[PDB]
Order: sequence, then C-alpha cells, then structure tokens
Amino acid sequence: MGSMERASLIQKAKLAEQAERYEDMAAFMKGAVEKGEELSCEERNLLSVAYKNVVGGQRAAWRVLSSIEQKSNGPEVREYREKVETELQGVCDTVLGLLDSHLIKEAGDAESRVFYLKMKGDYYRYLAEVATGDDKKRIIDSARSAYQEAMDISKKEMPPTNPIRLGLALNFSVFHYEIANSPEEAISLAKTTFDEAMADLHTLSEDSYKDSTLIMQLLRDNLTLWT
Amino acid sequence: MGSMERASLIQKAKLAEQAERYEDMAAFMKGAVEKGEELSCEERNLLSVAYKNVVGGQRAAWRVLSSIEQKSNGPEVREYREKVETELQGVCDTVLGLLDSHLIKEAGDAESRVFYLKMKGDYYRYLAEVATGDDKKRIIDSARSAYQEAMDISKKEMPPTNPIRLGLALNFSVFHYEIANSPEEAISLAKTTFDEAMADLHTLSEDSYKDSTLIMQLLRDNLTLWT
Amino acid sequence: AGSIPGRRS
Amino acid sequence: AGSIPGRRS
Ligand SMILES: *Cc1ccc(-n2c(C)nc3cc(OC)ccc32)cc1
Ligand SMILES: *Cc1ccc(-n2c(C)nc3cc(OC)ccc32)cc1
Ligand SMILES: [Cl-]
Ligand SMILES: [Cl-]
Repeated sequence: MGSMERASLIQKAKLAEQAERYEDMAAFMKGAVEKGEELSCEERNLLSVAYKNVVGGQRAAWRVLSSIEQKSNGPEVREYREKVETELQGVCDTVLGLLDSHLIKEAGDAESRVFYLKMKGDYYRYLAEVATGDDKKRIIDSARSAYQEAMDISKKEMPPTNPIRLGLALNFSVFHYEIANSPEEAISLAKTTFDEAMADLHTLSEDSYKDSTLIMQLLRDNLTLWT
Repeated sequence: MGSMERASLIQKAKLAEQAERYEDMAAFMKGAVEKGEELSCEERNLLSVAYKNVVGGQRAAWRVLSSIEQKSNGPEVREYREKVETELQGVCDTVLGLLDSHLIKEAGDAESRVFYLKMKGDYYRYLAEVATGDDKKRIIDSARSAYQEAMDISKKEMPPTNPIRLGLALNFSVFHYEIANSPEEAISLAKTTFDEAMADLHTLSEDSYKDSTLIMQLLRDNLTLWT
Repeated sequence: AGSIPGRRS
Repeated sequence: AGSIPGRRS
C-alpha cells in the first residue's frame, strides 16, 4: 500500500469495516502502520478490529476442521486443517510483526502501550491455541509476558473502570482458563477486576458508565460459566 | 489445483462449506471442474453454493459502497467501490468461463443443462447489476438468452414442481423485475410458475413436497412484495 | 426481490 | 469462555 496516502488508507479501512470486508480492512491498516507514524486511539481500534475479525474467522474454521479431524481419528481433513492453521499463523505473525516494528517501541502513553501489549498477548494466545508440545510452551510464555507487562502498566496508570484495562483483564483471564490451565487464577482475576471496577463506577459519566458496565458484564458472564 | 486429485478437491470443498470458507470452496470446485470430467448433481450444487456465497458477499459490499458513493455525490469511496466491483466482475467472469469451458457443451441431460444455463443467467445478471450504459445492454441480453434457453428446456423436460425449474423461474422473474425493468413480466412469470406447481404437488412424496413448497413460498414472497 | 438463496449445500 | 468480541469499531 506504499503508494496510497496514509489518510486514504484510514478512510478506506473505515469503508471496508462498513462493507464487512475485513481482509481489505486489515490490509489498509497494515499499510497505514507501515507509513511509520504512531496511531491515534481511533486508528488503533481500526487496526485491532480488522485483524480480530480476520483471525476470528480463521479460528472458527480451524475449530470446525480440528473437530472433524478428531472424530476421524484419507489425508484430506488433516491437510486442509493444516492449510487453515498455516494461514492463521501467518496473520498472527503479521500482526506481531507490526507490533514489533515499531508500534510498541514508540508507544509511551499508557493507553497506547497497554493497547498494543494486550494485542501482543492476544495474538500469541491465538498462536498457542493451535500449537503443540514445547513450541506451545514458549508461545504461552510470550503471551503471558505481554499480558503481564500490560497489566502492570494498567494498574499503575489507569482507573479500574478504564475499558482497555478491563478488556485486558478479561482476555488475560481467558488466557489463564483456556491456555494456561489455571482456572483458579482466571476466576480470581475476573472477580477482583469486576469488584474493583464496581467500586469506581461512581466516578463515571453516563456514557463511560455504559461502556464500563458492558465489559463488566462480560467478566460476570465468564464467572457464571466457570463457577 | 492441478496436482490435487479430483476426489480430494471435492472432499475439501465439502469441508470448506462446513467451515464457511467459501473462497476456498470455490477454488477447490474450480480445480475439480478443470479436471475435465462432467459434474454429478451433488458436485454441481457444491460449485454453485461456493460461487454464490463468494459473489453474494461481494454484491453486499458493492451495495454498501455504492450507497455511500451516491450519498457523497475525495476519490476514495469511488476508488474502493471500483476495486470491489472489479473483483466481483472477475469472479463472475471466472464462473462464466467454467460454464463455457466446457460444462455447458458437455451437459446433455435436462437437469445438468438447465442447471448450468440458470447459473449463466445468474452470473450475467450479477454483471448487469454493476454495469452501465450500452455495456449493460449486451450483458442484459446475455442473461436473458441464457435464462430463456433454460426455461425452454425446463418446460419441455421437467415437471412444474422440479426444484431447478422452480428456482430458474424465480431467478428469471427477479431478472425481469430488477434488471430488465419488466415488473409485469416478473409478476406474470411468478404467478404462472406458482400455480402450475400447485397443481402438480399431488404427485410428490413428502420429501419432494417439502422442497417444492419451500421454493413456491419464495415465489409467493416476491409476489407479495411486488403487488 | 429475493432470488433463491442457494448459499447452503 | 468469552474474550472481548472486538469485531466492531
Ligand atoms: C481490548 C478491548 C477493550 C475494550 C473494548 N471496548 C468495548 C467492548 N467498548 C469500549 C468502549 C470504549 O470507549 C472508551 C473503549 C473501549 C471499548 C474493546 C476492546
Ligand atoms: C437454483 C436452485 C434451485 C433450487 C434449489 N433448491 C432448494 C432451495 N432446495 C432444493 C432441494 C432439492 O432437492 C432435489 C433440489 C434443489 C433445491 C437451489 C438452487
Ligand atoms: Cl511515542
Ligand atoms: Cl454429457
């Protein structure tokens, strides 16, 4: 996307979102990141929405194929699951590469740095979902390390109701439950996050209250499923 | 897909459908067609489902972008609508190319020949939806000619409740209403199709009755919207 | 109006 | 369970 203006890439990413063309949206946002400038809050959201939709479709397909393969146990189901898996890994590697070149290193404000480190944790988590064996171990540790650094910053620099802090805690709790085989840690983190947010709601405007309580309900939904 | 066995392509098309990977499904079915053998009834359905889902997503995106462009009247919305339009045209050209090389010419039984000529009408109709001017005229005539040949065969060779005959009539009626500016022809064709199917339902088994009445309800739904 | 959906088979 | 949906923005 080297020949397209940064502003045009951003505009087209917004159009692609409206048109539900998430692969295009991700390509436009990759082009925008590669212009080398930092991303604004809204631009970070466009980047994240684009890739979350792309990798979300790949994950759903991988789970369908992996289930068929497990029930079967010719080479075709395994071959096709492997094809989808390689594609998924390629998208995760692309996102991680953007974060490493050079979004995280230039992100100094807590809102940007936490956002990108949460993304890093999430895309290593998606890699861990399809990994096996010792490869799984290092990938799991990479996700954990990213989430932990984000958590440390968020607790020092953001109020307990901040939506990014809440979503980070939600996703790290899912990591503990689904990836790290630590359901007690998952439940403890979700509980403590919910309770500390509750106690801070009194400080919020109507609009912020709506955002924070929406995410707190997701924490509660997981707690209900886990307990 | 030249190095993959025909049977493996078909198997993977079925897996791609289950995984909702319609671009993959279409590529597998294109590979299967290019093996050069005729397609069975089920294989024809896989081909059609794959491309209808691909082009259906493109059409929906094109309509979103075209609406934004019309409300606006920088170059970005037009450029991006044009990009989606070119992609859509490319998929339609690919399907039409498979039909012309050499599915239609080898299709002798009414069920296969009508099926492929209906597809030809449909993909020219999708080209007509995005065409302008005199290009629109020849594309419209190509769709009409394909649908008409399919209609002529279907009326001679298939009972009025046959699902392919019914779906052909349904889609040709949509062509008349939405493309050819012939709403009266659309309504007449839908009515006559519905009534002649009604009168033939007594010949059908429970399972065939269910299929035929489902499509007849689609004809009725259009008649209700058009009258 | 509506053509045959044809997106499942 | 459920991570943040994050597919609309
Ligand atoms: C990772 C992540 C956290 C939080 C959101 N999110 C949601 C679901 N609603 C939000 C409203 C905001 O207004 C400030 C900010 C973030 C929000 C999405 C993804
Ligand atoms: C173009 C077209 C016509 C008809 C179908 N269709 C539907 C919607 N249900 C069907 C059941 C059948 O069993 C014999 C055959 C065709 C059917 C799809 C596309
Ligand atoms: Cl900075
Ligand atoms: Cl033949």
